[PDB]
Amino acid sequence: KLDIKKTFSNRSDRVKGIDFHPTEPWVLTTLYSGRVELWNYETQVEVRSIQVTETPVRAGKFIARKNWIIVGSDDFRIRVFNYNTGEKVVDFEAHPDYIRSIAVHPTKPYVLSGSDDLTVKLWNWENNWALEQTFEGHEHFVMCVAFNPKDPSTFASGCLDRTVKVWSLGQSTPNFTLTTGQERGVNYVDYYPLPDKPYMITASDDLTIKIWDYQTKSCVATLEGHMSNVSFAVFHPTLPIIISGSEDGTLKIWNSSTYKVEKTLNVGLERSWCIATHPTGRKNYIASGFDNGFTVLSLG
Amino acid sequence: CTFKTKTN
Repeated sequence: KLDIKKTFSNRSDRVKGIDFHPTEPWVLTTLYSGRVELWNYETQVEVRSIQVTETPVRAGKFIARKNWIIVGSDDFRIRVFNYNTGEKVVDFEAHPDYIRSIAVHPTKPYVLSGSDDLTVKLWNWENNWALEQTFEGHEHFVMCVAFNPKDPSTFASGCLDRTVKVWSLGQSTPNFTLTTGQERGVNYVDYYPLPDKPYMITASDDLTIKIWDYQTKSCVATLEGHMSNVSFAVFHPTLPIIISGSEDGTLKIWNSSTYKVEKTLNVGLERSWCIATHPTGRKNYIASGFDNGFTVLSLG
Repeated sequence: CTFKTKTN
């Protein structure tokens, strides 16, 4: 069903974070070398690059409505840059340990960061980037945070403590805790974006991807299709598929109805670490970051 | 190995 085309591939140091701009044909990549890059994948031209730090930058997102990128790095800092001028906007110590993941609220001026310090923190850019809340309860590194796109007053965190917690902004205790049975912990969590299913998905070092119903708080399915740690698994915004990537070097595209792998892709950049999908499904674009660079693919 | 901390 899929006519997959290679749009652009770029060789670089290990890519740890990746994101699509919603209106410009750009991807942001954040590298293990401390560099962050903005690429136009249609013209294949580097728009901007910034040496942010000497430590890995694991997390990076566009905040398009503010013309910003926001990045989190192993030196404990969150930094924000204006992508039009290159100007640094803010630079602060966010956690006393590595930052694994950043999520940006779709309508409110809030950012979440998930950290090895066992917490998620909420920052408010309309209050001078003040720490508004710290979410405590996890017992190992918080690897991934994601707002519920259908209800962004709530969000999920995936953790190496083998749980996903779902939280409410303004509330100190989680709504609930899912014990994943993923005994090597959770590396990633993502929400299904459409109203027809109240589903989330987790990826683990235990080789599995699991689909969860957040209303019944039950596991719908366990999908095992990789030979090494699964770095991520996400629902596509417009196609009935799931995309996963692994330290086995593959991307897999799963049918989201049958839970079968429909395509296995080896882009030849060694281990896969991160994923993004174009937020409005433009050309059904997806992009993944690897040890040896990144690739942008269109799906037809 | 007993431990493989997530540093990569």
